[PDB]
Amino acid sequence: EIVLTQSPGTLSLSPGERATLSCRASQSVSSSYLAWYQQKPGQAPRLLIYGASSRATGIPDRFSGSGSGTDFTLTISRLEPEDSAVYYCQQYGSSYTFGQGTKLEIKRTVAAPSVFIFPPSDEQLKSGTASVVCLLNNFYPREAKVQWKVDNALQSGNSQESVTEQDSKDSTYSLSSTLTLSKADYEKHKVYACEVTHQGLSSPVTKSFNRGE
Amino acid sequence: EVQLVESGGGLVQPGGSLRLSCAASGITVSSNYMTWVRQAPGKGLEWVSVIYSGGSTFYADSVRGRFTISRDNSKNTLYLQMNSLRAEDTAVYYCARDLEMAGAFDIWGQGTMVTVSSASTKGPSVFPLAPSSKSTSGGTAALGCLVKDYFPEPVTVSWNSGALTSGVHTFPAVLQSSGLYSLSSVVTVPSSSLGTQTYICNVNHKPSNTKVDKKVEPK
Amino acid sequence: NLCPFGEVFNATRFASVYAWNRKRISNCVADYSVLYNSASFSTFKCYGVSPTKLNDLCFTNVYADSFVIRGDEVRQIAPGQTGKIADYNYKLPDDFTGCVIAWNSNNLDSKVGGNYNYLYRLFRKSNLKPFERDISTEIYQAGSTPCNGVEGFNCYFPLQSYGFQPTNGVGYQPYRVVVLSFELLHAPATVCGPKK
Ligand SMILES: *[C@@H]1O[C@H](CO)[C@@H](O)[C@H](O)[C@H]1NC(C)=O
Repeated sequence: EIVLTQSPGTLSLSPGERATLSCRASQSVSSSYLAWYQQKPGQAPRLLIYGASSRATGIPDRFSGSGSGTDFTLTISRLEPEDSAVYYCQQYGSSYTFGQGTKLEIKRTVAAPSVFIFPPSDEQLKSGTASVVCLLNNFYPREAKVQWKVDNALQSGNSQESVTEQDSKDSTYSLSSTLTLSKADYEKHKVYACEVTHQGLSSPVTKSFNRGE
Repeated sequence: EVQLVESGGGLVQPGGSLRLSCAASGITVSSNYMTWVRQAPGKGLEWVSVIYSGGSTFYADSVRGRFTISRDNSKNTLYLQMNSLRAEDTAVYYCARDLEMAGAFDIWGQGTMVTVSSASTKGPSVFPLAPSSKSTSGGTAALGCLVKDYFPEPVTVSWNSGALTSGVHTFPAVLQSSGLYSLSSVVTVPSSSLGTQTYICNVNHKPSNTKVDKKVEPK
Repeated sequence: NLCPFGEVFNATRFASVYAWNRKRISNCVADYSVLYNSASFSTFKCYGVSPTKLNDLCFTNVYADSFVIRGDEVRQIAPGQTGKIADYNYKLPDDFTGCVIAWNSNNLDSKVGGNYNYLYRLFRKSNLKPFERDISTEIYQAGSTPCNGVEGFNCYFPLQSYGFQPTNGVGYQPYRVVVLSFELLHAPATVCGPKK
């Protein structure tokens, strides 16, 4: 079959810059059968370009497609924060195949996270487990270190993280780390702490609470 | 106004069957090329099938012999009949109008989630993440809801019946060791608004028919 | 008294598949040997007849249909096929008695910049009947709003250009097709191979 390989896999560019995305077909396709889609987080794909160079309705001239044969290019000039999305190329001449995608991240100024620690609720403790949640809000870039400490003992194998997709407006990320213990092990210790390392912080920031306080 | 509204997604055991619907408005289904496109969690798009206005149908290699695309003019509705489902059929499925050389896949539906798993439906437990007593971060305070132990995905979380959208972060669900999902939804508000504003999170898990409203209060 | 197969096969430009040409062959001796003994044809599929025998049979009428399609679409010029061409441009019947002949014509039907002569029908509400020919250019109504003869959203011109370029992949290059159908009716036979 016709296989479309997109390059590069990830792009990180500043607003106002230009993004050049490539789609390479394993065999030559007519330009009349190439298409580009944009997919923002939690949304359906949105058609940008059909037929290599033709813009879909409502798509600004800022997007332009080009190419012939085995090689096709999507160019997004004057990048804006809401251009942060996943971009797919597609061919619809010989059957229908898509490329794996290129994830465009939009850079912004370094933003330190705001850290909040949440103790377990009294209702969940009645059930028998204790989930301690750490929140890292509105930060850039994505790389963050969340270290759980219980009575100053570093905790490992104990937690799970979730990162939001990049915000379409302020280009930030948000992270949640959840420490899960049994009610018994939770009542075994006093101080529960969350220590956060990030490029926007000069020294690690610790948010903590004492159990039952 | 042109709209494709999909329904029928849910949980099936392996080898089971499901039927999706795509109700169209502003588009005559029977006059168009209509396609289904699916997206496994975390991966890219994969074409599933197509039906012509004249009635010819075509399918991808991975679904041929098990899927059947069809339509009903009187309801202006596109259908995808899925049989012998396997774990790899787990995906969000989209219906799309197809213009080919005249415009490709120009109109897309919102998608429905399809989960093929032997695991059984489980409704979530909703616990509050209380705002702290020492909320000195700016003037801002963080609060939220912990939605725990559910299968399958998805859960929807709104705040104050949708009237509160600024500062809201609903995190992608994570699969736990138990095989159940869990996520949190947080919101950042001015500290002074605690005491002047009530914050309720509305959690809806349609696969188990569980709606939960949970008031989040300081302390 | 020799059938004018050269007028069909060696014609300077072929018809678009949606407006396929048909030449009625009658009152002549065929000599099919010029065709099947040629190395120029990438496709020579016969149905209901053996090509070797063809110079020893008679038919009451012969039709030669000719057009241009993509190389990937030649597979559709066969009984029981579906797709854009078989559904909306040229439909063979299931009991087709004849031969399908095709050959690459990239040297003749492709132009640098795109050959926008050869068109195909993209939009139609129903599949064609066997040997039906539809040359209408009415605006295709894809939605509920009438078009009133004006292109726009949900109102598309039903034909599309192939845009044959010399550097296309072989499946995207133009192929010239001649479809011979053989009629056998309760009437005098006026087309015969040389041997009979
Ligand atoms: C068509 O032209 C070719 C090229 O010279 C020739 O070899 C062939 O005999 C011709 N066929 C007919 C049927 O006239």
